[PDB]
Amino acid sequence: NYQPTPEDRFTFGLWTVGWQGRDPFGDATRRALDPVESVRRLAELGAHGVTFHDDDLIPFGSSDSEREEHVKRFRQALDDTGMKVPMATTNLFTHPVFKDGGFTANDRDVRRYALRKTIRNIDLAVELGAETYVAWGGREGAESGGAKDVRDALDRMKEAFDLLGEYVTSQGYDIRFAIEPKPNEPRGDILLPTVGHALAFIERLERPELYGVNPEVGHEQMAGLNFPHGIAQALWAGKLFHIDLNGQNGIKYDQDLRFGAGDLRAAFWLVDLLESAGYSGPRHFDFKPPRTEDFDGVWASAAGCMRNYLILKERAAAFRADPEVQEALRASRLDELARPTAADGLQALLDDRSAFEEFDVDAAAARGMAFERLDQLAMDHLLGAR
Amino acid sequence: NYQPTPEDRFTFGLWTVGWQGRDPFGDATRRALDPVESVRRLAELGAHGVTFHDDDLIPFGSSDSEREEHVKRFRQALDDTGMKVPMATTNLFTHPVFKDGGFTANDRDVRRYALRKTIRNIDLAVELGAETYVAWGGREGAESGGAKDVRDALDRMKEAFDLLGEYVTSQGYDIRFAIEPKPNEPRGDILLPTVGHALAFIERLERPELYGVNPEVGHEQMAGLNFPHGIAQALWAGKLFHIDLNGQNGIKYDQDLRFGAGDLRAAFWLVDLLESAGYSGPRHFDFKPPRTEDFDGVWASAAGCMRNYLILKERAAAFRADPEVQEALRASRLDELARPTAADGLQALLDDRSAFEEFDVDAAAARGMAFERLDQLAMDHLLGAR
Amino acid sequence: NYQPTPEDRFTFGLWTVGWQGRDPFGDATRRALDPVESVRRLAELGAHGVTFHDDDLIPFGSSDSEREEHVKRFRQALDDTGMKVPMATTNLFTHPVFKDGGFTANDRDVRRYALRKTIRNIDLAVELGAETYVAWGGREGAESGGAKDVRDALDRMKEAFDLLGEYVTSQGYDIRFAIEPKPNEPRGDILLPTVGHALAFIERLERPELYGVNPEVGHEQMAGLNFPHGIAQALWAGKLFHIDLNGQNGIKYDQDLRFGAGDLRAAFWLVDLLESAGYSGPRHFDFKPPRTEDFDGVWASAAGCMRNYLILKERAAAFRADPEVQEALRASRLDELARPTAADGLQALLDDRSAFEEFDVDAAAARGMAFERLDQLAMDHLLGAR
Amino acid sequence: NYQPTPEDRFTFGLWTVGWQGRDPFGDATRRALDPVESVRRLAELGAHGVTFHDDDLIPFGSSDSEREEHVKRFRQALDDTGMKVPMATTNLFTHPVFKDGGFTANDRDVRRYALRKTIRNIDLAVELGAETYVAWGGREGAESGGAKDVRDALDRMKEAFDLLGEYVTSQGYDIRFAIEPKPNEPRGDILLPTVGHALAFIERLERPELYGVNPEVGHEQMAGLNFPHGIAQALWAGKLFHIDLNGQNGIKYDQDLRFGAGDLRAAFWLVDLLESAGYSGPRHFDFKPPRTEDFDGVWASAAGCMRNYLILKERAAAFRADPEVQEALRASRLDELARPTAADGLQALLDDRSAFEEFDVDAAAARGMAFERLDQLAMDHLLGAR
Ligand SMILES: [Mg+2]
Ligand SMILES: [Mg+2]
Ligand SMILES: [Mg+2]
Ligand SMILES: [Mg+2]
Ligand SMILES: [Mg+2]
Ligand SMILES: [Mg+2]
Ligand SMILES: [Mg+2]
Ligand SMILES: [Mg+2]
Repeated sequence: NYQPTPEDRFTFGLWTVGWQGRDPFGDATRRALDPVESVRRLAELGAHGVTFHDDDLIPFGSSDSEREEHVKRFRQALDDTGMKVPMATTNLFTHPVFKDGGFTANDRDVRRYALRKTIRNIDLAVELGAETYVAWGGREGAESGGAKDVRDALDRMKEAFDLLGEYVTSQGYDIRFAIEPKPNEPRGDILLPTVGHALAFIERLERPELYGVNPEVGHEQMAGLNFPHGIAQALWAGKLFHIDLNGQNGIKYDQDLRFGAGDLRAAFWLVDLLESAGYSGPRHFDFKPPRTEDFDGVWASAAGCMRNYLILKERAAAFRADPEVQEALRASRLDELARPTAADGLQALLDDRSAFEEFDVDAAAARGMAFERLDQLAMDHLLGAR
Repeated sequence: NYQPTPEDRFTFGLWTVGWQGRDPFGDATRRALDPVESVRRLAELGAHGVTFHDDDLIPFGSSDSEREEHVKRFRQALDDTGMKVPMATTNLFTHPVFKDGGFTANDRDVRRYALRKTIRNIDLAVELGAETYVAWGGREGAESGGAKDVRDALDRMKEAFDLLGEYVTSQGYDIRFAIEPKPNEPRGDILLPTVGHALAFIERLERPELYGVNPEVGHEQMAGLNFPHGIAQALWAGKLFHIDLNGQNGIKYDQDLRFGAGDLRAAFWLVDLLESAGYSGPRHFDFKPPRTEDFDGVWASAAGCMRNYLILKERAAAFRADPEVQEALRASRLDELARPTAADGLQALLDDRSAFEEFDVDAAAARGMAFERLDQLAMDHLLGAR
Repeated sequence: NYQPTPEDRFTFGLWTVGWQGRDPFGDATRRALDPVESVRRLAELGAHGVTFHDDDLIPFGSSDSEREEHVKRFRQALDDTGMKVPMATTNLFTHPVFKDGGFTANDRDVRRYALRKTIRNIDLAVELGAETYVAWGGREGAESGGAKDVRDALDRMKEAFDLLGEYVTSQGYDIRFAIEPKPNEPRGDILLPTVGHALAFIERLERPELYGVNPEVGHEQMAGLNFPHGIAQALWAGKLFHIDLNGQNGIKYDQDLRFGAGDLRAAFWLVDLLESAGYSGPRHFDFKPPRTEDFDGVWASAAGCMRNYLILKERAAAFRADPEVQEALRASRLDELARPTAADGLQALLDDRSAFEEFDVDAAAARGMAFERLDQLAMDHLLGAR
Repeated sequence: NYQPTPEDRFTFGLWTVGWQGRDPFGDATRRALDPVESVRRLAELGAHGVTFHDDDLIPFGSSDSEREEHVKRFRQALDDTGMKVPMATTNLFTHPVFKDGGFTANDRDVRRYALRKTIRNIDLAVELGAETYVAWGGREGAESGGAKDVRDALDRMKEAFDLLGEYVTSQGYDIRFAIEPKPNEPRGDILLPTVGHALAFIERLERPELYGVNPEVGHEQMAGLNFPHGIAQALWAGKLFHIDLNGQNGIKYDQDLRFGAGDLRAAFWLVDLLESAGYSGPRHFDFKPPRTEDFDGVWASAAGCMRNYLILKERAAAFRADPEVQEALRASRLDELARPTAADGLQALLDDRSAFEEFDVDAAAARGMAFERLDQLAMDHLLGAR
C-alpha cells in the first residue's frame, strides 16, 4: 500500500527533517538532529538518499581536523544504511557576511570568498559521489532599486558560474550544476527569479552544457506560475537536472509544505509529466515539517511526502491507460497538436489555398475542444471515482 | 513644462486610445474611433507614431479591394501628419477560430491559418516601414492540465517562429520579431509567461538573432516580478527590441493603466535604466483609458502617459547627476560590483589566501551597505524634495 | 454513482450555462441560449432550480407588454419541470450608465435609477418565490484614489440598503438580502472587497437582521484568503444566507471555473464545513463553461459541478466517521479547543497559580500537535486511499 | 525642511530599530540594542514616543526583582527625554509554547497562560500611560484544514477578548484595545486576516465600544487590498484607534519596509485621508531596517519614515488646496457623491418618474467622469510638478 523503496529514488535534504522550527517570529521548537540519526531514520522510511549544504554537515568555522571527523562519521552512516548522496550545495545565505549576496555581493572580497567556499564543497561533493551540485542564490538581489545594478550583477553571476565550470573541467569531475530559482524571500526580489530567467541565463555561460535548473514547486507558485508548464519547458530544453518537490498555498511566504499539500491538482499534473517524460533523476523533497510538530510528526510528514508521490503516480498512470481517456484525448485533438504544422514547408504553405483563401473560418470556430469532459475524467481518476 | 515632441519617440497602439470600453461585465461606453482621426489627434499631442494589429486597420473579412482603400486612407493621414509606424502585430486572439490558440491550437488547420494571417500582415508592415513585428500569444495556453501537452506546444511554437524567420530572410526584409510575454488572461495560464521564459525560448530558434522580447510593465507585475530587473536581464542579453509602457496595481487582471500610474517607484527605476542604458527604440504605450472616461478623458490619459515619462526622466537624470548620490553609490560599493571578481583567473584565486584562509569574515560582515540612505536620496529626488 | 437529485438543492444562474464566451480579448464563441431551454436542460441534469438577473430574463429596454410575455414563458417552463427560483439579483453593471457604479455612482440621478431598477426586480423575485435577493456591487469602486471618497460612498451604500430594507418590510415581503463581495474586477478596487468587510458593513445597517453574505469561492481566493475560514466566520455570525460555488487558480482574473477545479483541497474543506454545520441553503454554482467548449461541453461542465460536490461530500463524510480520524482529532486536542478557556470566570483565572506562576511552559511547549498525521489522514480520505 | 517634532506624534516600536536582522534563512547582522539607548536616539531624531511588547522590555523569564529594575531604567530614560508610551502589546508568538496560538491554541492550559501573560502587561501599560493596547494574533491560525475548527476558535477568541474587557472595566482602566489583522505569516492562514474580518468580529464582543483596529499598511497589501479604502471603512465605523505605517512591495512575505517605500501612491492617498479625516492618534512605524544596514543605516531608515510622512503631508495638502483640483473634483461630481440619494424618502423615490420611467439612460451614460484628468493633477502634485 504505497510503500516506498530505495528504487523510487526519494531523497531528502539534511536541512528538511532537521529544521528546528525557527521562523521570523519565533524560536526553535525542536532540538537539533545529528546528521547520522537523520540518515538512519530516513533509510528506515524507505528513502534512497540525502543531500546537504556544506554547513549542515560541517559546522561553520570547523578546523580541518574536526571537518575530517564529521565527514568520516557521515560516511560510516551511509555505508551502514546503503544511502546515497546524489546532490550537494553550498550555504551562501546564513552567515552575516552574505547579507548582500555571495556571487553578486557588492564587496569584491566577499564574492571571492563565496567562490572559494563553493569550490571547497564541490571537492567534498565529488568525493561523496554527488552527480549534481545545486546553487540557490537566496541572497542575490535587492530590497531597493539603486542598491544593485542588475546588468553588472549578471556579469558577476556569469563570471562566478564560468569559473566554477572551469574548475570542474580542469579537475576532470563528472558533476553538473543546477540553478534553483526563487522570486523573492529573503531578499525583496531575487535575481533569476523563475525557471525561465534561469534557463535564459544559462545560454550565456561559456559551457552551457554543464548547467541546468533545479526548479522547486513552491517557488514558481510564489509567482503564481504553473509549475508543470515550467517543468515542461525545462524538459523541452534538456535542462531538468534535478527537482525540489514540496507544497505551497499560493502567493505568500515560502511555506515548504510536504509534497501533495498545497495545490493538489498541480501535483497530479507534475507527477503525470515527470513519469510520462521518463525523468530519471532524484525525487528530492525540500520541505519543512511545521514547527507545531514534535519528532514523531517530523517523520510522519517525511513519510507523507513519499506516500503522496506514489498515490499520484498510480492515479496518473491509471488516467493515461484508460481507453476512455485515450478516446477523449483524440476528441480534444491532442494527437493533432503533436503533428507538424507545416512539414510540407513554407512555399507549400504559401500556395495552399485551404490554409487561407478557402479556409472555412466559421466551421473551424464552431468545433468544441471537449476540454471540460477530459478534465472531469482527470478529476475522477485523481479522486478514485474511476 | 514636460511637453513631448516627436523626437521623444512616443508611440501608441491604435487599439489603446481606440478601446471602446467593453470589459467582461459591460458594454462599450465609447464609440469607435476612425484610425485616421486617432493618427491626427495623437500627432497634435506630440506623439512620434502609431502601431496596429492587422484587424485594427482592416476589418476582419474585408475584400482585397476594401483592404487597399483602408491602407490608402491610413497612408494619407501618415503623410499629412509626419507620423511613423515603427511596429505592427497580428490579431490572433479575437476571432472565435483562435479560441484554443493560433500557433499552438490543437487543430492543425487553425495553426496553418494563423501563419498565413501573420505572413499577410508582415508584408503590409514592411510596406508601412515598421522595423519590429510583435507577437503576443494571448490564446496560447490552457485552463486545464490535460488540454495542452506543453512540450508539443513548444515544438509547434518553435515551428511557427522558425517559418516566419525563413519567410522574412527569403524575402530580404529588414524586420525583427519581438515576443510579448504575459502570464495569464485570457487563458488560465499562457505559454512563455514571463520575460525569462521568452528569452530562453528564443535561444532554441533556428535564427535567434532575428528575435527579441517586447516586455510590458503590467504583465511582469501580474506575476509579482520586478519589471526593471527583467528589463535589465533583457538588455544584458541584447534582446530588448521594443517595450510596452503602462501601469498595473499588483497581481490582478491586466489593468493597462496609463504609464506612471500603478507602481510609481518601479516606473522611476525603469526610466532610469532605459535612459542610462541608451535604449533607443520606441517608447510605446499599451494602455486603456478607463471606461469611465469620455473622449476628452481619452486624450488626457494619453497625454498623461507622455508627461509622466518626461517628469520621471528629469528626476532620474537629476538623481544620477547629484554629487551626493555619486558619493552614496560609492559608499554602497556599486563601483566594486562593476569590477571583475577574479580577473586574475582561477589559479590565482585558488592560491589567494586572503580570499579564504586569512579572510576576516567578521570584519566583512560588520560593514553596513548604506542602502537605506541611498534609497532615501532616490525618494527625495523622485518627490522633488531635492 | 454520484447522481444528483433535486433534493441536493443544486442551483445555477441563467448567466452561467448561458455565458456566450465574450471575454476582454475575444468575441462570443457560442450562440445565446433561450432561458426556457436552459431550465429544461438543467432539470434533466438533476438541478433543483435556477437564478437570474433581471436582464437575463427580460431584455433591457423591454416594454411592460414584452416583459409580461417573457415572465409567462419562464413561469411555464418552471411549472413543466418542477424547477424552483430560490434567488434573484439585479444587473447593475452591464449598461454603460453604471460605469461608475449603481448605488455609489457619483451622479445622484444614476443612484436613484439604480434603486428603482432594483425595487422593480424585488417585486418580480417575490412573485417567483425567491427567498434571497443577492447584491453584487461589481461597479462600486474606483481605479484611482481621488475618484471616490470612500466614507461618502459607504454612506451612499448604507442609504441604498436601508431603503431596500424599508421597502421589503413595508410591503410585507419574506425575502432577505445577501451581499456578494469581490476584491477587484471590473473596477480596480471594489468596495466591500471580502466577506469580512461585508459582514462589518451589515452591522451598521438599520435592520441588520435582513442582511447576510453570499460569498463566492473564487472571489476570496482572488485576495489569497482561505475560503473555508471565511465561511466559518460567516456561519459563526449567523450570516451565511447563500453561497456561490466555483473554482479559481490563485490570484488572477476571476476564472469562475467549474466547482472542484482550482483549489481542490479547499473544496474538500469547504464541503466538510457546509455539511457538518448543516447549511441548508442552495448549493449555487456561479461558473462559466470555458469558451473553448461547444454546447455539449457546457452541459458536461455543469454536470461536473454537481458530481464534484457529491464526491467531496462522500469523502468528507468518510473522513469524519473514521474512528482513526476521531482518535487523531483528540490527539491534536480539537476536543479541547471546543471547551471554554475560563468558564470559572476572571477572578478564578487570576487566582489560579497553575495558569501562570506554576505553569510549566517548557513541558507545554514540548507537546507535539500531531497535525501532520491528521492532515495525511485527510489526504488519504480525499484520494480514496482509505 | 521636513524636520519632525514631537508634536507630529511619530512613534516607533522598540522591536523596529531594535530588530537584529534574523530572518528565516540567516543569523543576526546587528547586536542587540538596549531599550534605553533606543529611547535616547529616537528622541534625538524627533520622535514623540515608543511602544513595546512585554518581552522587548522585560526578558522572558525575569524574576519580579529584575522586572522592577528593567522598568525603572526605562522610566528614567522616558523622564530624561520627554518620550511618551502611547501603546503597548503582548508577545504571544515568539516562545515555543505559543506554536499553535495563544488565545486560540488547542491546549486549554496554554490559552489560560496566554490570558494571564496579557493581563500582567496591561497593568504595566496603564502604569506607563499607554492609551491603546494592541493585540496581533500572529500564531492564531493553521497550516492545514483539520487542525483548527474555526467556529470554535472564534468562540475562544471572543472569550479571551471579553475577559480582557471585563478585566479593564473592573479595574477602572482608561485603555482601549486594538486588533491588528494580518492574512498570513507565520501561520499558513491567520484568523481575522483583514481589517474587514476584524471589524466584523468586534461587533460580536460583549462591550464593542472598547475595541477597534490597528491596521498595518503592509498587511492589507499582502492580500492585494487597497489600504486607504480599508482605513476609510475603519474611520467610517469609528474604529481607527491606532495605525501601523510601513511599506510593502506587493503580495509576498511581510517586508516591513520604511514608510514611503513600497506603494508610494498608496502612501500619498493614505496620508491625504488621515489628515483630511483629522486622525489624531499616533503615527506609529512598524518597520524593520533591512539587515544589510549597520546602526547608521538603522537611524537613517527611521528618519526616512518620518521625512516621507511629512513630504506626503505637504503634497496632499497642496493638492486639496489647489483651486484647479477643487474645480476638477466638482467636474467628477465628488460633491454629488456626498449628497443623499433620496433624502425625500422611499415613497417620493417610488413616485419620481424622473428616476425611472422618464430617466434618460443614454444621456447619463454619455457623461464622462473626468477621473483621468483628476488623477493626473494628483500625480503632478505628488511629484512636485505643481
Ligand atoms: Mg522553498
Ligand atoms: Mg529548494
Ligand atoms: Mg496588458
Ligand atoms: Mg502589450
Ligand atoms: Mg467570480
Ligand atoms: Mg458570484
Ligand atoms: Mg508587517
Ligand atoms: Mg504591525
